[PDB]
Amino acid sequence: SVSVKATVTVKLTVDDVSDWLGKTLLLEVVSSEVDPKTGLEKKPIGAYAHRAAEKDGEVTYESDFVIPDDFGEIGAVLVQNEHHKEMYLRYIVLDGFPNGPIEFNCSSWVASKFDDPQKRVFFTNKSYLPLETPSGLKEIREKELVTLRGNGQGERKSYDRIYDYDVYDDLGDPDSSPELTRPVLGGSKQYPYPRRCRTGRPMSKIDPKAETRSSTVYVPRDEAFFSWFRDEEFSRQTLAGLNPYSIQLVKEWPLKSTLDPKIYGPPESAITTEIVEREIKGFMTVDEALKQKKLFIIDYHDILLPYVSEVRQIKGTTLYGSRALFFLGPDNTLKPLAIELVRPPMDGKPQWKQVFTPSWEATGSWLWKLAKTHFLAHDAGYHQLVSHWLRTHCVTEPYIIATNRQLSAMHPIYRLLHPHFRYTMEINALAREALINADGIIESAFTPGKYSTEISSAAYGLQWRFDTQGLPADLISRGIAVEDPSSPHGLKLAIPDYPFANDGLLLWDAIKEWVTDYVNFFYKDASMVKSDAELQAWWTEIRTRGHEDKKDETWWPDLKTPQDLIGIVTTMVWVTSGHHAAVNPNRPTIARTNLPSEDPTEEGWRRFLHKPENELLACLPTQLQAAKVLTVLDEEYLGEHLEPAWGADPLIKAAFERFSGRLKEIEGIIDARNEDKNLKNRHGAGVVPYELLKPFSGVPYSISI
Amino acid sequence: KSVSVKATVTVKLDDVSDWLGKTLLLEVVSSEVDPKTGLEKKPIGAYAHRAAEKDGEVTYESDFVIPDDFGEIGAVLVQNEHHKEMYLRYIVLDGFPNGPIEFNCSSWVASKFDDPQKRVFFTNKSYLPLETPSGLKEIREKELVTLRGNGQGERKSYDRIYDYDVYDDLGDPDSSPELTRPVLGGSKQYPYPRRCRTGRPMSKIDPKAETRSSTVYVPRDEAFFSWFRDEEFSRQTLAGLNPYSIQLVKEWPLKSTLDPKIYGPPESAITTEIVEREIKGFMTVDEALKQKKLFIIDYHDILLPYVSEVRQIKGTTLYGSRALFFLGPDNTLKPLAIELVRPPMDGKPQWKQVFTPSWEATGSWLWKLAKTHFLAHDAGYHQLVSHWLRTHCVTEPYIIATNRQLSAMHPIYRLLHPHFRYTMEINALAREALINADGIIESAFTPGKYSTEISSAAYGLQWRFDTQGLPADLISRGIAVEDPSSPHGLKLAIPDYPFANDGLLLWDAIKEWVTDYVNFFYKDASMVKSDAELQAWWTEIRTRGHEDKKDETWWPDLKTPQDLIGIVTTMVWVTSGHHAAVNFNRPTIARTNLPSEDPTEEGWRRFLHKPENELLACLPTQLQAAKVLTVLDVEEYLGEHLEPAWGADPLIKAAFERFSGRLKEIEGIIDARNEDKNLKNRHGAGVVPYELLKPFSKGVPYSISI
Ligand SMILES: [Fe+3]
Ligand SMILES: [Fe+3]
Repeated sequence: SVSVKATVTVKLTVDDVSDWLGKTLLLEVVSSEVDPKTGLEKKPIGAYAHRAAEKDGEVTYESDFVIPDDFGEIGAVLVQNEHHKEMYLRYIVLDGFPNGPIEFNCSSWVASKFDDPQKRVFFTNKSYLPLETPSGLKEIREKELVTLRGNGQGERKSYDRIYDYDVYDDLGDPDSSPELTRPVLGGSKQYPYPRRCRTGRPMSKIDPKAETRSSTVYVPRDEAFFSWFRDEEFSRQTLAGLNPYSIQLVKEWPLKSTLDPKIYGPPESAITTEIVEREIKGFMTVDEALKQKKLFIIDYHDILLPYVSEVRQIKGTTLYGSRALFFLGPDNTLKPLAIELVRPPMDGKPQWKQVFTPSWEATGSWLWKLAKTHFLAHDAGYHQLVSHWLRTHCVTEPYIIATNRQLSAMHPIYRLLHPHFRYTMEINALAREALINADGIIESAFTPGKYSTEISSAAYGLQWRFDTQGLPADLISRGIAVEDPSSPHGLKLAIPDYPFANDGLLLWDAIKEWVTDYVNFFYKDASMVKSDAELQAWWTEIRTRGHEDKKDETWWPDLKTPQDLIGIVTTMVWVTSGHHAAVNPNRPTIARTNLPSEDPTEEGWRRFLHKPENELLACLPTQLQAAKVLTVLDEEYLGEHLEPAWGADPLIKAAFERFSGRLKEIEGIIDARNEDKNLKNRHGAGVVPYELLKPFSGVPYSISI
Repeated sequence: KSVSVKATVTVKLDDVSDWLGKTLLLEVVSSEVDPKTGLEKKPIGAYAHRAAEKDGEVTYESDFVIPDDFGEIGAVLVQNEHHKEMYLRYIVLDGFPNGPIEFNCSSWVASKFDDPQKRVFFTNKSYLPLETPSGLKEIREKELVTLRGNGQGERKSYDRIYDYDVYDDLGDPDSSPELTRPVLGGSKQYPYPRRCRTGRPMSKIDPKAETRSSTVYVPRDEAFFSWFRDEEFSRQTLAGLNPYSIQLVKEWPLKSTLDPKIYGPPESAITTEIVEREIKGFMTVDEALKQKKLFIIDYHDILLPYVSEVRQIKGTTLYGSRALFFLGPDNTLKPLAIELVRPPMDGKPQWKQVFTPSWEATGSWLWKLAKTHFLAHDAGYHQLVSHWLRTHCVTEPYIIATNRQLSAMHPIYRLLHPHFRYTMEINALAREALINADGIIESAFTPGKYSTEISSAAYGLQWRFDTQGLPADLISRGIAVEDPSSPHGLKLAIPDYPFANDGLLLWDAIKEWVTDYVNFFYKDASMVKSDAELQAWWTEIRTRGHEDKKDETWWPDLKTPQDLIGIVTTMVWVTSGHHAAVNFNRPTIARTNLPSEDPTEEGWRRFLHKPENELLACLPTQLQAAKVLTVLDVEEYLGEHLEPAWGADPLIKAAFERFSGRLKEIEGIIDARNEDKNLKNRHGAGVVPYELLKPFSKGVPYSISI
């Protein structure tokens, strides 16, 4: 009774002799309603689609069939690829109804039926919680989730769309040499770690706990593709550089190591009140500075000192546990006070510990430059492995796996999360292949060498917790902020001109208001959150499987109210857009020689005095290592593009326009801040404007690099 | 009977035919007059003949006969028979029962067609005028008369005539009225030391200007970015090429002496508050003053009167400037502040700002730009005052008076002579191409065409003979106080001060050599006062060579041996020690104003966006640096060579050996100091060892030789 033309749009990219001629695709429409007489699903109705037109890398397939006028609203379309090669389906359009066309967004590779004979399903752009699902779609919605989970076994093939978890047992290459054997990260008290996508390749015969290496790493198919010589620029970079996440408030004094003195030597810092007051007493005493929150620190001592011994056995690198202390001065800019470098007892020698400060005599000033060199190598490694790799790439992949395993593609929270997870799993597979692997790029150019990835595991174990990954909680956790209802964004900042925090809190508020509007459209109260079985499964799986090694921690948010959900989703989206943008180049990634003042010989010391430039070049990365890191630095912006389903709900579309507008407003706010003579951490002679968090030239919406 | 004398003249390498065919007339002159008449004895000699040649040397030989009653030979006469001059090294007389007699010559002897007058050379024995052997008294006087000339005529290249004139030869008003320069010397407005008279025509355009020439006469025998680092900026005030400017801060707050009716408020903008922000973790400002921990390089009052006119020159600017330093507990200097001042001009108020090391980008860049201006000022002052004025320029009048008034036979002439070598010729070259209108200095230094005038201002306002000796200079600047129990009898407020520490070693060694030498010839005050040559010498220095200061009461008296030792030790220090320390890099000009001086919105924005571009626009151009560094690219040393008269006298020779040994000692002391980890102003990471005053090679020459 109803004639329907189905049009499929396919994108071109570069056994086929026996392709079924003129029957490339089988298309079947699915009714939204069960047969009201029996309660069972109606049979899908369909026909084959043949090639119809090619224009500029785009191919049309057409199918013509008849549907009874009581079939019901079409809520989904089933597709089978009859030919031997996969095809990329853009979208499907159903013409011929009196209600106008229906678009189905596909954006998917459809495997050859000879690789996978299961039919693919595409739902309309209308989104539903599970209990609100039209009765004709309930079982196919569930069956599709089952398909994406797979069954936990098998070597994953390129055409698979199977999402599941496995530990990091694929970074070493014991089959090439035992020297390339690396510990498994994940599944143990000593090496806790987020899980990654399961690949299922055979385990190695030389190292049984290792998964064999491969030149191709599976992801589910649709996931595939010297300024610091200036003390004031060294300091400003802690607030507006690429690693704005390390600086924290000094509360205790004197500074004291938490490590075991019986293994690590005296725990008390060598930074004294006398050293600091010689520098700042023209403004205030140390006691006043502590009370008035003017002392700030980047403290890598306790995390790095337990690795010093192992790392020092590696030719061409060294290590110290380090601290960098800063005074917040009268222009609200940071002044470097001191750098402390510590070697623990090793090789019959006691703990070695020295403090370096800015200096107006030549030797002290050269030791200061070398001290900054070591500290900057530590901060470069911490930035790359923790601020960047761990806290964006690594911890996010389990969220992506869980999203595809437990949230239907027609679930509203799936469609909110979806664009913020694009390209990450593939980038992460590339990182396991060539960045964080044994003798990969990090190990060969960074201070910790083969111990680098283990250090990210220690940072995960000791420090990572979901509830401080949102920007307010992170600032609060570091002593930079306290809650204050009057103050802008509800936060009083001890560092008021903190370009990363200032611009980030604008982005954070806009994202949160968008997530709030979006959640409130679909979840009207707590009972709708509590009764969402896909949502509950998703959050339970993230904690108990994706982050299994921390599943018993008490800091995991509950998921019982719309506000709980808003908090979880805002955190995830912030991480994939703003956090990642803020951590994406003069700094050394490795310091290859010890300080000249570390157990000097008479003639080693004299060589340093005679040619300290040579000592600096011996410490700095080789021009090859630097050329390695730099050359290794290899879509649309946040707020530019509507997802098909957002644009289909008029209220969701309106919320997105308000989001886009706030982002544009923030662009103008940031541009004005970069012109403000009072914001000396972003405006000043030679000071590059702070634009890392500026929308629209730009903030990406996902971790794509 | 009689004695057979073999006279041998050694000559260093005119047309060939005259060269080989003509020779010399050599005569010997008795030391004593005829004892029966008081009359001079006629000299005796004969014409020479070529005897030997080797290694660039020709030897002429004269053989003649002398009466046995002739007496001791006190001189030889030489008459060149070539029609070209000839350089005589030394003369030896053989055949006397007592042995050879050597006469040192070291003198060009003119062609007889230029000057037919015979040349006289005295033996190596030295005499005060009253001790001159009777046969030599007249010739000793006649020689001085010859060397003075008559004050007239254009001097020619074969002349041996020493006399004075003003610096009226630096401009070129025969090219442009813009190349006119004021006469330096002889007026209240432009006091200056005199220079050697050349006697060329005066300009018809500018009648007070001597006409320019490509050849300048001298008497014939006179002719031949580290500071980006604050720690090196401040260390160079003590161990760099201009260690002469730093002074103790005496008054607080700082205040100009210039008339406020013309130059604006005199109070410095450097305040207690600014300094206390930097040093309170060490001590209060009040205690830093009381404990002599605050030091300054203060060019404000000498430079401020030139600022208005220098700023009218395209491509440069000027401020009056001060740089303030704090001596910390490791006895290293921390720079505190730079003050830059513009006087009221163009109906605008005095502009005055202070710059300090800073904890934020804009203040840090402004500090670097202010360092750039002050360093250009320090460079100009070093070049024009510490170097040109205080060594070259004030010394030339001593050289003129020495030749006009001290006999070549006089012991003090023979003490001074090596320390005066090459200076007159170099100074001539400077008048020709360095301090002349549109010369190297005017073209590459901040003051432009006002550069030489500023050296005249420094001479008129600051130069005094009695503070040119090193102890007096350090006491004058507040660096030292007299203290019997301290080394050299001076307690230094900057104890690690490489120039001063090393310089005081040199000073004492020179002073005891001069003391030994003077005491050999002047046994009491009566011998100093009755020395008519020495008195005329000192009178000519004060009333002619330094005529514009003739009335100052700080001129040393010259009545006692100790007066003479003071005077000569000062002169020798200046020609050797002082010159070595400032001669053997920084910008010489800063071409644009500080960005913070009357900024416009767009000018300020440009500076913020590209400060490195602003630095380059301020710094010297590549040509200006080339001219300087190419010119700045251009003999034996102190304690190395005995003068002939010094070797001739056993006690003086012994005194020189002690002098030489002390200098060798001082070398080892200085090498030890450059390895002392406690002496952070000369030893440290990347610190070049301080060797400018190290005897026996950067080398202490005995004279201002370059
Ligand atoms: Fe990344
Ligand atoms: Fe010189």
